[PDB]
Amino acid sequence: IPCGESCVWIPCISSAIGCSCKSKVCYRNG
Amino acid sequence: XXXGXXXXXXXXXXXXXGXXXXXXXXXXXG
Repeated sequence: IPCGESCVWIPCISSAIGCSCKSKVCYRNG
Repeated sequence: XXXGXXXXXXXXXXXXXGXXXXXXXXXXXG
C-alpha cells in the first residue's frame, strides 16, 4: 500500500510508520 | 520492519537479507 510519499530524491520519512522505498514510492504491505 | 534502504553514508546492502542499520534506516526486526 503506498503511504503518500515518493523516494526518488530522499528516503522515506514514512519509515516512521513502517513504510519503505520500493520502486520509487514509499509503501507498506503493498 | 524497514527494508527499503537508508544507511546514513553507507551501511546496509540489505544486510544480505538480514537487515541492519538502526536510526539511519535499514531494518529487520523492526
